[PDB]
Amino acid sequence: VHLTPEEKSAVTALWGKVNVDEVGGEALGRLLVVYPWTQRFFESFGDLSTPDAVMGNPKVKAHGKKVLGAFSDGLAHLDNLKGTFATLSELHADKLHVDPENFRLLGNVLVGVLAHHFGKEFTPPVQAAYQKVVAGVANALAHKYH
Amino acid sequence: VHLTPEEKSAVTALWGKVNVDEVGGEALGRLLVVYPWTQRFFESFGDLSTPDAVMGNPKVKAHGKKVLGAFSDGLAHLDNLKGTFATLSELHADKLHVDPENFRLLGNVLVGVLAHHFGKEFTPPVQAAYQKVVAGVANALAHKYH
Amino acid sequence: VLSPADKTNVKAAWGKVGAHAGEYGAEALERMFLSFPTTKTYFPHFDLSHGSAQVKGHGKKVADALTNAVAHVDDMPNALSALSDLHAHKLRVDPVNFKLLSHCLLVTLAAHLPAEFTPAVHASLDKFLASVSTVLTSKYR
Amino acid sequence: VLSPADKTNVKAAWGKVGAHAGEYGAEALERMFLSFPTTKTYFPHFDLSHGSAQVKGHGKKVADALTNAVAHVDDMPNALSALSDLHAHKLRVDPVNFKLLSHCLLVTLAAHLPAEFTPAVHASLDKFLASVSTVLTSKYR
Ligand code: HEM
Ligand code: HEM
Ligand code: HEM
Ligand code: HEM
Repeated sequence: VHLTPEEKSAVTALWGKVNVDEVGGEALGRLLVVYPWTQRFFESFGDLSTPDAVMGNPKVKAHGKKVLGAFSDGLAHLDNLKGTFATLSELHADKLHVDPENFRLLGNVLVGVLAHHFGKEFTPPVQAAYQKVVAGVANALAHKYH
Repeated sequence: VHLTPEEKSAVTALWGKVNVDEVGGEALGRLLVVYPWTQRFFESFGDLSTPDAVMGNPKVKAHGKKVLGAFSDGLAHLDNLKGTFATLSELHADKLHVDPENFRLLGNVLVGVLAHHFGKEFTPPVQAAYQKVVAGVANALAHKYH
Repeated sequence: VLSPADKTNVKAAWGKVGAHAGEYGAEALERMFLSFPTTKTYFPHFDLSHGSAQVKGHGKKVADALTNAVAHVDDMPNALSALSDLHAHKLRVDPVNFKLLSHCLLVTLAAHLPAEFTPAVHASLDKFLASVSTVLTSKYR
Repeated sequence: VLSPADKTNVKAAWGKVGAHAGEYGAEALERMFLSFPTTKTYFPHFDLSHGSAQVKGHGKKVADALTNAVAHVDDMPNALSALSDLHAHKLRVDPVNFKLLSHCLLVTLAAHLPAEFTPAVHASLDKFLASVSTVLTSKYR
């Protein structure tokens, strides 16, 4: 993706404060609450019936940390999202069969959680830089779909 | 875009049969009929009262022919749409104020007209290649939006 | 919402589809699969080669449901009730794909009905497909 | 449809916004213009600078309409009817943008409501904004 000095400094600096485990579990949990049809990929995770159930489900929390840990490694490679996510793309398309629309949904939800967590420090321009980032990531993960 | 040689040939072959004037007028007209909100830009063209009126308005048809003439021209540079359209991109964002969503609407109306015109020769693989071109033209046009 | 004129345009065109309903449905799906390959993520259990029995069957089920919808246009919510439930609780197809399939159904209609696919019909059909899409996604959350 | 729980959650969160409805409306616009620059094509006549009185003013109006919406959650279409007309026949904003503003309004509420923006409330608001967007785009065609 294309980020200005301004925007790159903003992303990296906020990321420095993120506890990937805590934020990853929240981002995944809210995804399955807010857009319930995404539960279709997590049948083996347990009871996902109500909000309280999703949020404190250990398999949800676990899976949240993994996804966000991978997302984190991508931030170190803002210049070549495509090659960084080439293997995972192939996994999602070929083995997991996940509609790439879900990557866009996650991205929006992660923006929300970062807003909720950070409050006023998550200003308009910061938002803006994160929006390019999650769209870049979503596009890099959808690249190998054929 | 990334069209294979066979895709490129399909597209150029069909385009060889198009009367640009006729199809330009038709695609623009159907744009204004099917999604009337796109009419917002054409208040100066006159009478857009009924489908019959849009279709028959000479201003619509003359605009249809200019729009499709630039499109036609772009098929000669499928390998460099962003370059080809950079200037029109700028004009559309900075002076015309056209939301790039209309580019996506026109492209899907365009495909419908090609299918209505060509019937069975517009096979599924042919549609797939025109789908990549229209998405590519809409993306090149939206490029200079800032 | 569908105008009374939209209702007429729809019955008119579909009437025309008639017995080919099932064949047009299979073709709409084939166009979808080639044009929009992320849609294939919803059928990993299907043989998606051209003319496969599975694609042909599903095509016919799709057309029947559209037929049912034309038949009961003034009562879609009731008439597609079961199908709203199925897509809502079991299939859970992201709503965006409905626009893709709608587009491909439109394309197929255009290719098959030269005389009937006027600008006014075109518009009524697009609204109709959009309405069907709305009903099928209405119980999602 | 908004469930009794959803109506409850919406009234509870919006309640909480109170008289900041306006400032929040403006920040939601600024978020929209910076995050999604195509949305600025609708306001070629505004100064979109940070702190713009025009944005503030427009933020307040949007905010007040949502206030009106909340109060009339059981009767939205009538309450927003003038607004539907306006957007359908004069402004003519492509439906797509409504998703974008909704996202930024949610973002603004999350940044302002640390205690109130639970997962449950988040889902109810999302559903309410989509419902507002549906009503506003209902007379488009
Ligand atoms: C958008 C950013 C995402 C990233 C970076 C990502 C990354 C990952 C990683 C690292 C794994 C573990 C795979 C391995 O064994 O190598 C995985 C698995 C998985 N992902 Fe994604 N993922 C993303 C989004 C999503 C989305 C939005 C969904 C669906 C809603 C999804 C569904 C799955 C599932 C179903 C698995 C396998 C879990 C299991 O084994 O049961 N992922 N992903
Ligand atoms: C394939 C997509 C399109 C192409 C290639 C395209 C091409 C052009 C061209 C070549 C011009 C004239 C530039 C000049 O005078 O130097 C133009 C002007 C214009 N375009 Fe686009 N256009 C596209 C889509 C659209 C769409 C979807 C709309 C809106 C509904 C639109 C609205 C306009 C307007 C309002 C003008 C100015 C007309 C005038 O002042 O007479 N265009 N376009
Ligand atoms: C106009 C919109 C649609 C209509 C009328 C519709 C209709 C149907 C019908 C009638 C069935 C079979 C029900 C039964 O067997 O009891 C079905 C199933 C299904 N639909 Fe939907 N469908 C629509 C859109 C979609 C879309 C957009 C997708 C995904 C890209 C989709 C994916 C599926 C799948 C995968 C099945 C199950 C197929 C099988 O396992 O036999 N549908 N749909
Ligand atoms: C939450 C959904 C929305 C609400 C409740 C809303 C509400 C309103 C209100 C109350 C007005 C002023 C009407 C009057 O003056 O009485 C307005 C005007 C307007 N709206 Fe919407 N709006 C929404 C979404 C949008 C979106 C998504 C856009 C485009 C990005 C848009 C573009 C505008 C424009 C350009 C104006 C006229 C501004 C002026 O020139 O004063 N609206 N809206």
